[PDB]
Amino acid sequence: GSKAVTRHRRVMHFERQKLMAVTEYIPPK
Amino acid sequence: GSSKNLGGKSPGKRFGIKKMEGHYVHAGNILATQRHFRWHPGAHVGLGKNKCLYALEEGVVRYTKEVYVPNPSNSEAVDLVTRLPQGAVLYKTFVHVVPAKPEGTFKLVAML
RNA sequence: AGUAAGGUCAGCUAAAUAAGCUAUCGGGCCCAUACCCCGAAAAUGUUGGUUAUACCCUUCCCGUACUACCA
RNA sequence: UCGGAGUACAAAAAACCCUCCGAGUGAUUUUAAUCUAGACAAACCAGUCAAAAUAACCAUAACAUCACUUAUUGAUCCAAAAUUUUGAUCAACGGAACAAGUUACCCUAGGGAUAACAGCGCAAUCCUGUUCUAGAGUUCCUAUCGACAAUAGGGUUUACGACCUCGAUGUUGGAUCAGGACACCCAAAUGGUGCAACCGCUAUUAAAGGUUCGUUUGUUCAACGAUUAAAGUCCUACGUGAUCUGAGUUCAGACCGGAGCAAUCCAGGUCGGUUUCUAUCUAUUAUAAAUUUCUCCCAGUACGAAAGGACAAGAGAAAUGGGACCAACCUCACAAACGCGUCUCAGAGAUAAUUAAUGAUUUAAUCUUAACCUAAUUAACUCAUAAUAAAUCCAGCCCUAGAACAGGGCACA
RNA sequence: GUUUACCAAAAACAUCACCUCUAGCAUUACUAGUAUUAGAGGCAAUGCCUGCCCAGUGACACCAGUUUAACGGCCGCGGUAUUCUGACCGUGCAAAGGUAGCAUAAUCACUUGUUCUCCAAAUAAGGACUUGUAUGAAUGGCCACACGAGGGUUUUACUGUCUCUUACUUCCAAUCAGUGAAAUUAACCUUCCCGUGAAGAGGCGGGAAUAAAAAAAUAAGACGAGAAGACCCUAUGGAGCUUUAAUU
RNA sequence: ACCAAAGCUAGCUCAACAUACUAAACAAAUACAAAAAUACACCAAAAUAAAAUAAAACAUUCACCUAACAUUAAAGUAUAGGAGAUAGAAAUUUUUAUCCUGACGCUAUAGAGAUAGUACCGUAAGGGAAAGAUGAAAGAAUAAAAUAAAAGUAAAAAAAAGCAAAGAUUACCCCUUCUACCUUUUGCAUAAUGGUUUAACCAGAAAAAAUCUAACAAAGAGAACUUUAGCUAGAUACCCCGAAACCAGACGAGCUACCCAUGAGCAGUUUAAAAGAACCAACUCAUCUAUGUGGCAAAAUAGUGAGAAGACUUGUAGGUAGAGGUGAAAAGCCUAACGAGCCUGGUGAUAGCUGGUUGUCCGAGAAAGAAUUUUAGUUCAACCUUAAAAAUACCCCAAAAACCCUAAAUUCCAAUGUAUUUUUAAGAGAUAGUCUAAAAAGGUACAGCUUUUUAGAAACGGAUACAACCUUGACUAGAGAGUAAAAUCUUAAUACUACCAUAGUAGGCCUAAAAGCAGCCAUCAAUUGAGAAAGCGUUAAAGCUCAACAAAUUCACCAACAUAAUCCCAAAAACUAAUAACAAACUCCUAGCCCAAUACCGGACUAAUCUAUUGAAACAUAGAAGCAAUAAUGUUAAUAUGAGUAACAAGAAGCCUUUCUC
Ligand SMILES: *C(=O)[C@H](CCSC)NC=O
Ligand SMILES: [K+]
Ligand SMILES: [K+]
Ligand SMILES: [K+]
Ligand SMILES: [K+]
Ligand SMILES: [K+]
Ligand SMILES: [K+]
Ligand SMILES: [K+]
Ligand SMILES: [K+]
Ligand SMILES: [K+]
Ligand SMILES: [K+]
Ligand SMILES: [K+]
Ligand SMILES: [K+]
Ligand SMILES: [K+]
Ligand SMILES: [K+]
Ligand SMILES: [K+]
Ligand SMILES: [K+]
Ligand SMILES: [K+]
Ligand SMILES: [K+]
Ligand SMILES: [K+]
Ligand SMILES: [Mg+2]
Ligand SMILES: [Mg+2]
Ligand SMILES: [Mg+2]
Ligand SMILES: [Mg+2]
Ligand SMILES: [Mg+2]
Ligand SMILES: [Mg+2]
Ligand SMILES: [Mg+2]
Ligand SMILES: [Mg+2]
Ligand SMILES: [Mg+2]
Ligand SMILES: [Mg+2]
Ligand SMILES: [Mg+2]
Ligand SMILES: [Mg+2]
Ligand SMILES: [Mg+2]
Ligand SMILES: [Mg+2]
Ligand SMILES: [Mg+2]
Ligand SMILES: [Mg+2]
Ligand SMILES: [Mg+2]
Ligand SMILES: [Mg+2]
Ligand SMILES: [Mg+2]
Ligand SMILES: [Mg+2]
Ligand SMILES: [Mg+2]
Ligand SMILES: [Mg+2]
Ligand SMILES: [Mg+2]
Ligand SMILES: [Mg+2]
Ligand SMILES: [Mg+2]
Ligand SMILES: [Mg+2]
Ligand SMILES: [Mg+2]
Ligand SMILES: [Mg+2]
Ligand SMILES: [Mg+2]
Ligand SMILES: [Mg+2]
Ligand SMILES: [Mg+2]
Ligand SMILES: [Mg+2]
Ligand SMILES: [Mg+2]
Ligand SMILES: [Mg+2]
Ligand SMILES: [Mg+2]
Ligand SMILES: [Mg+2]
Ligand SMILES: [Mg+2]
Ligand SMILES: [Mg+2]
Ligand SMILES: [Mg+2]
Ligand SMILES: [Mg+2]
Ligand SMILES: [Mg+2]
Ligand SMILES: [Mg+2]
Ligand SMILES: [Mg+2]
Ligand SMILES: [Mg+2]
Ligand SMILES: [Mg+2]
Ligand SMILES: [Mg+2]
Ligand SMILES: [Mg+2]
Ligand SMILES: [Mg+2]
Ligand SMILES: [Mg+2]
Ligand SMILES: [Mg+2]
Ligand SMILES: [Mg+2]
Ligand SMILES: [Mg+2]
Ligand SMILES: [Mg+2]
Ligand SMILES: [Mg+2]
Ligand SMILES: [Mg+2]
Ligand SMILES: [Mg+2]
Ligand SMILES: [Mg+2]
Ligand SMILES: [Mg+2]
Ligand SMILES: [Mg+2]
Ligand SMILES: [Mg+2]
Ligand SMILES: [Mg+2]
Ligand SMILES: [Mg+2]
Ligand SMILES: [Mg+2]
Ligand SMILES: [Mg+2]
Ligand SMILES: [Mg+2]
Ligand SMILES: [Mg+2]
Ligand SMILES: [Mg+2]
Ligand SMILES: [Mg+2]
Ligand SMILES: [Mg+2]
Ligand SMILES: [Mg+2]
Ligand SMILES: [Mg+2]
Ligand SMILES: [Mg+2]
Ligand SMILES: [Mg+2]
Ligand SMILES: [Mg+2]
Ligand SMILES: [Mg+2]
Ligand SMILES: [Mg+2]
Ligand SMILES: [Mg+2]
Ligand SMILES: [Mg+2]
Ligand SMILES: [Mg+2]
Ligand SMILES: [Mg+2]
Ligand SMILES: [Mg+2]
Ligand SMILES: [Mg+2]
Ligand SMILES: [Mg+2]
Ligand SMILES: [Mg+2]
Ligand SMILES: [Mg+2]
Ligand SMILES: [Mg+2]
Ligand SMILES: [Mg+2]
Ligand SMILES: [Mg+2]
Ligand SMILES: [Mg+2]
Ligand SMILES: [Mg+2]
Ligand SMILES: [Mg+2]
Ligand SMILES: [Mg+2]
Ligand SMILES: [Mg+2]
Ligand SMILES: [Mg+2]
Ligand SMILES: [Mg+2]
Ligand SMILES: [Mg+2]
Ligand SMILES: [Mg+2]
Ligand SMILES: [Mg+2]
Ligand SMILES: [Mg+2]
Ligand SMILES: [Mg+2]
Ligand SMILES: [Mg+2]
Ligand SMILES: [Mg+2]
Ligand SMILES: [Mg+2]
Ligand SMILES: [Mg+2]
Ligand SMILES: [Mg+2]
Ligand SMILES: [Mg+2]
Ligand SMILES: [Mg+2]
Ligand SMILES: [Mg+2]
Ligand SMILES: [Mg+2]
Ligand SMILES: [Mg+2]
Ligand SMILES: [Mg+2]
Ligand SMILES: [Mg+2]
Ligand SMILES: [Mg+2]
Ligand SMILES: [Mg+2]
Ligand SMILES: [Mg+2]
Ligand SMILES: [Mg+2]
Ligand SMILES: [Mg+2]
Ligand SMILES: [Mg+2]
Ligand SMILES: [Mg+2]
Ligand SMILES: [Mg+2]
Ligand SMILES: [Mg+2]
Ligand SMILES: [Mg+2]
Ligand SMILES: [Mg+2]
Ligand SMILES: [Mg+2]
Ligand SMILES: [Mg+2]
Ligand SMILES: [Mg+2]
Ligand SMILES: [Mg+2]
Ligand SMILES: [Mg+2]
Ligand SMILES: [Mg+2]
Ligand SMILES: [Mg+2]
Ligand SMILES: [Mg+2]
Ligand SMILES: [Mg+2]
Ligand SMILES: [Mg+2]
Ligand SMILES: [Mg+2]
Ligand SMILES: [Mg+2]
Repeated sequence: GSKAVTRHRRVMHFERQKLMAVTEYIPPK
Repeated sequence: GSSKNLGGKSPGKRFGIKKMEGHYVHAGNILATQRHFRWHPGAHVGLGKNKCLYALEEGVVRYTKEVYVPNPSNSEAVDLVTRLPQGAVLYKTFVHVVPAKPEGTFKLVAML
């Protein structure tokens, strides 16, 4: 395992990726 | 290279608080053990040579914040009080044991 | 790399009672120099801590020394 | 081994050959008793506190103190002392009453739980490209380079990890055969230049073919002699030992220098030293349609002050490679085989970088991930074309056909 | 001459020579002998030589002491003749401070030292230079004749070693007849590629290829077959050797 | 249909009784070199057993281990022990004779090794087997009866595709779905281990404390003891194979090392030479290379080599024996393995190390804290299993827990929700851990890296494959149904083009020269309009361009980044209506026998043997054990595969045994 802070854009857990994709910003239309 | 730090291994002494508020304790039970003065003894609470707090009477353990008036013979403590400004008073935490059982009762032993 | 280990007068040694020899400086002896005789000066590598210092420890620096093996 | 602080942020506990401080006792007198409720802590052994009660002394008196106060320490047995009490750098500190070296002459039981060779992970080291311009370049950032720094990727080196194998994954270099990548050494096309020409420097595109012979060293590497269009970088178990080699590493023998009192040891050298296998399975056992150099010529022309000195186009001769053949020469004591000898070797399409025409978004211009048409243009590659071609005589004999099986002849011979 | 019978035949051991050491002597060795003798060893003919050191250890004397052809040892720091070098000088420690000789050697590393000759080209070979701070004098130094199935280099002559292979015979080989073995083998109806995976797939995943059998060949893979890895570590598992380990 | 299969005797084991214990045979020959009638002799002998092991090492010690005279008790007591391991008496007690003896012992891989210590392997001590089946009669072999059932073959070779099978199907394949089995590990289809296949044989054993059942009970027991509900009896228990070694006693010098006896060889050639001289054979060694590598050979053949009158080869026979012999030291040789021979005995040596451990089904089910010549192991604690008792366990609000700053959050506790928890009595396993998320440390803010704390997981579904990620309360049957995780991810972007320039003035200063354009200073001013200058340029000037005139009016910040080695990698698709659909070990539906698992522990049944009674076309209730084999490079025997493959041999003709070729 890697440290908390790295240099290579640490890959997120797959469950967290879904969280980052469902909480996106939708500008008003 | 080579290690320069030595002797860093030592088990903990389990210093901490034993009886929380509301626990029913008997005489002789150790309320808490400490390294420095973290909780000062209060009413019905003794103080051993190793700064441990043990209850003197059977009852309920209570914790309280009170004022601190040091012993005049303690030169270091009285000096700290002397330098305090006029509007301030020291506050310390104390451990109390409110007695539950009465001292005794009167019973009829003989009716002559 | 690691470990070991030392620095003291200008120089080399022994003690920490900082001494001894030599060099250096002044004078005497000789025609002059040297030898020789007389007198004086001279230092504890470095920083900090060692009741206080020194022989100690620590820091800095120079330099010395051993080992670096089985596939 | 024992204590304190951080890692362990707020009850406890909590690790590393983790980061920093210490202890293996002194000073002093207040010389600190006996007996018992109840608890903290803890695997155990150990460690800690403690009311009441009794005695001591103000005649209803128990915390020895200070130095971060926390650590200042050792179990049985056994031994000595009065019976009270004492005894270990037993420090390997839960402590065997008392015991070192070497083994490459080694043996046995096991481990991929654990190293060397190989793969894999990772990218410190290494390699390749880009971003940023201070400057070097007489002036001029980027013709050629570019410090202090930014960013992406390759997996060749030495390391790091110890994940698959120690009831075996045989280990350097050569010999044979080479498969592949392009970050291209040569061959082809092109942009830029501090490119006149010649010789160069640099960048883009292209992997079908090619990349020499020798002296020394076991050598890969490197130096040197001669040459070539060029003598590329790297992967493939740093390809390839059921194909070969064993000079070197890497057993047993033996000297020299050194270390050790010795036995023996040295990524220090030197001489010598067994390289096994009858192929079960998988895989595999021939189509062709060339490439480069040199000469002559263009031409002492183009280009230049001169000195120097071209490209394209044309013609010719060789070499390597592919595939064939004996009239001669040569090997040749078979009527054949064989090289040193002889013979042959090709058209069309198609492209990458790049160059040019027409022209709109933008009524200019502009090669166009704008349309239509069209031009100059690397190598691959594809194809024209060439080879193969008759179903069903076959006992026997012959054969320039052949392991067997097949194949060609056997009417005039 | 001798040795590791069965991976080393050598530079190892032995050897004539030289030297050290221990013994004054009788019925089974030495020896039917008596110091010109006989044992316990070292080093290796010959020739020139074998330097200095009894402090330590050992031996002898068993007391002082004596012995290195007994085990072993045989030095720093600083200054000094224009410069370089260091005859010399100061000072210290030792039982003495490496003397003669030879030398980039079979001699740690530096190392492919430097230079000359040999070659078109020399990490080789020979001859010199030489601190070799780790050469060195019977654990022997140095020189030479002869000798060597030892190790290295050169010239000449030869040759398929090689540029570069070819022809022809015999034993194998292939067909026919006879006899007929071995290692090996979980079951196999036993493909290729990329990816995945105990980190190198005939078997998994995504795709490709695909009538079934026989005989003869080449050795890339089946982490091929063979030996419960010789390397390395572990085991309160062994053994051989040595001594300043412990006990005796 | 072959190969094969079946049988029940031979005899054996353990006792008892018992004479009292080297049999049978000894005509002749037997310790000369045994089995050879016959000549002056010598003859004989003893010295404590040691060690493998246990103490987890090993030095004092270690039962039995040569010689005891027994049994019931005293007693595992007194004592003896690195006072550790373990070793262990006595005083004093008990014991009635003879017959009733046979078998819950085996039946040819069993039982003795035995048909036999014979074949056979070793010089010797020693080691040491396999092997039998007809019937009343084989004086019934044109002979007869019986299973025709192991692996291996034949009858009957094979037809795309795959752990060889399942779901099936009218149909063998074709289709769909599945990474062999044990052992060992954090994790194995692994290219980690073992097995060709078949039959036979081969591995859990003990009763102190305890639980279950029963007798009798303040007492129990058929003496000796235990007793504040105990005593007596029964039942429930703890494996196999393997080292290198160590000690004692025997047998080996016919090979080899050396020696003592007794013999025998060296021709020719060259030299005054029989000189450890020279050339070269016999003879003896074995340098180099190639064949050979289960070979002709457990060290050879072919070529080539060294010595060859000596420190030489060689025959016969004798001597030295393992704490040793021997050695021109190679740690050589002493009967094909010598850092110390072989054989037997001690020996079932001992291994924390490797391998193996045999019927069905069911219940619950553990990843490591502390010491340790200890980290390859053990003994405690935690956790867990079986049985039992008891009352509180988890969740847990307010209050409460430090002083300079400090997050997620813990400790403690009523309600409530829910049945868990503690204690007592018996216990083993485990104590070698992997990843993901989170807080840290070492490292390169590297590793599928390493050290701790909190939490999770180890699907037969999904992420194409996949131990660790996500969905999931693991029963059986059905040709029913609803759902969960989840299947192709984004952008791949940047045109900026008119027209037009004249004054003071080379501004001062500066410099060799500084004319908007090294620097310093100032930065005013003509013209409607234009900076003592924004850029380029010049040695300095000149010159070009940009700001300002006018003309005129789409929009214009920013967003560009190379490549790897056997062959690219599902095929393909921009719109017919989507909080769709299809999709599990989840959950409903119909019936039930009503919920997974490795080490350890608990329970219920059961195949095949013998015995006690039943049973009498093969069983029932009980009591007993040599009580079950897909796995130990397992043992013996038999079969295959490799394979009809590797490899082996006889000169020719004829008138047959005579002539020819070598
Ligand atoms: C390295 O030398 C080792 C062998 C040691 S014993 C010759 N290599 C093994 O593969
Ligand atoms: K210890
Ligand atoms: K790394
Ligand atoms: K291995
Ligand atoms: K190429
Ligand atoms: K195969
Ligand atoms: K020829
Ligand atoms: K444009
Ligand atoms: K020889
Ligand atoms: K002496
Ligand atoms: K030389
Ligand atoms: K020789
Ligand atoms: K092969
Ligand atoms: K293996
Ligand atoms: K194993
Ligand atoms: K197994
Ligand atoms: K004999
Ligand atoms: K033979
Ligand atoms: K162990
Ligand atoms: K100017
Ligand atoms: Mg993590
Ligand atoms: Mg700790
Ligand atoms: Mg701490
Ligand atoms: Mg507690
Ligand atoms: Mg009191
Ligand atoms: Mg003890
Ligand atoms: Mg300890
Ligand atoms: Mg402790
Ligand atoms: Mg003990
Ligand atoms: Mg050796
Ligand atoms: Mg072994
Ligand atoms: Mg491990
Ligand atoms: Mg390899
Ligand atoms: Mg490696
Ligand atoms: Mg591998
Ligand atoms: Mg990378
Ligand atoms: Mg510049
Ligand atoms: Mg980077
Ligand atoms: Mg590993
Ligand atoms: Mg194997
Ligand atoms: Mg090669
Ligand atoms: Mg190639
Ligand atoms: Mg390119
Ligand atoms: Mg080119
Ligand atoms: Mg290789
Ligand atoms: Mg090789
Ligand atoms: Mg070979
Ligand atoms: Mg190979
Ligand atoms: Mg060699
Ligand atoms: Mg030597
Ligand atoms: Mg040789
Ligand atoms: Mg060699
Ligand atoms: Mg074949
Ligand atoms: Mg072959
Ligand atoms: Mg031309
Ligand atoms: Mg236009
Ligand atoms: Mg064609
Ligand atoms: Mg024909
Ligand atoms: Mg000789
Ligand atoms: Mg030999
Ligand atoms: Mg030899
Ligand atoms: Mg002499
Ligand atoms: Mg000599
Ligand atoms: Mg010699
Ligand atoms: Mg010598
Ligand atoms: Mg001498
Ligand atoms: Mg003396
Ligand atoms: Mg010389
Ligand atoms: Mg010499
Ligand atoms: Mg050298
Ligand atoms: Mg050489
Ligand atoms: Mg040569
Ligand atoms: Mg020389
Ligand atoms: Mg020397
Ligand atoms: Mg000597
Ligand atoms: Mg010497
Ligand atoms: Mg001579
Ligand atoms: Mg010679
Ligand atoms: Mg020549
Ligand atoms: Mg045949
Ligand atoms: Mg097939
Ligand atoms: Mg693969
Ligand atoms: Mg597949
Ligand atoms: Mg597939
Ligand atoms: Mg064949
Ligand atoms: Mg074949
Ligand atoms: Mg396989
Ligand atoms: Mg291989
Ligand atoms: Mg193998
Ligand atoms: Mg093994
Ligand atoms: Mg070894
Ligand atoms: Mg241990
Ligand atoms: Mg041992
Ligand atoms: Mg032992
Ligand atoms: Mg012994
Ligand atoms: Mg001693
Ligand atoms: Mg023991
Ligand atoms: Mg044991
Ligand atoms: Mg005994
Ligand atoms: Mg005693
Ligand atoms: Mg039998
Ligand atoms: Mg049987
Ligand atoms: Mg059969
Ligand atoms: Mg199928
Ligand atoms: Mg798997
Ligand atoms: Mg493993
Ligand atoms: Mg386990
Ligand atoms: Mg396997
Ligand atoms: Mg294994
Ligand atoms: Mg096998
Ligand atoms: Mg009992
Ligand atoms: Mg012993
Ligand atoms: Mg013995
Ligand atoms: Mg003999
Ligand atoms: Mg003769
Ligand atoms: Mg001779
Ligand atoms: Mg011999
Ligand atoms: Mg021969
Ligand atoms: Mg030969
Ligand atoms: Mg020949
Ligand atoms: Mg000869
Ligand atoms: Mg000779
Ligand atoms: Mg004898
Ligand atoms: Mg001996
Ligand atoms: Mg001899
Ligand atoms: Mg030797
Ligand atoms: Mg040796
Ligand atoms: Mg033998
Ligand atoms: Mg055993
Ligand atoms: Mg552990
Ligand atoms: Mg336990
Ligand atoms: Mg609360
Ligand atoms: Mg509660
Ligand atoms: Mg463990
Ligand atoms: Mg772990
Ligand atoms: Mg890890
Ligand atoms: Mg690990
Ligand atoms: Mg956990
Ligand atoms: Mg799946
Ligand atoms: Mg369910
Ligand atoms: Mg303008
Ligand atoms: Mg590029
Ligand atoms: Mg595809
Ligand atoms: Mg469904
Ligand atoms: Mg269960
Ligand atoms: Mg496990
Ligand atoms: Mg029964
Ligand atoms: Mg059984
Ligand atoms: Mg069986
Ligand atoms: Mg095997
Ligand atoms: Mg078996
Ligand atoms: Mg049989
Ligand atoms: Mg066969
Ligand atoms: Mg074959
Ligand atoms: Mg044959």
